[PDB]
Amino acid sequence: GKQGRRFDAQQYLVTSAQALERHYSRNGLYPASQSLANSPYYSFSYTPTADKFGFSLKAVPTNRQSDPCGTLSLDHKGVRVPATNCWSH
Repeated sequence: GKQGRRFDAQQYLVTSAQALERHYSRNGLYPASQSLANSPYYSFSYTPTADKFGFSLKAVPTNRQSDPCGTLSLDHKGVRVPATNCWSH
């Protein structure tokens, strides 16, 4: 259901963040881009900071995904948004 799909999206943000840290560990910086796979339920994006020392990963629900947590995000510090009531990963 929609809750399961939210958690699926969260899991994908996490493995995406893990890949970004592997890049960071080799290069000392985050990459200019990251290929992400969208679904009928979420659109995923990667936004590095201008200095490439930070990033924001987001999962934006489509109209087909009527979930009360809305857009989910995860940054380079592990901060998960919404901060409460939403994340289980």
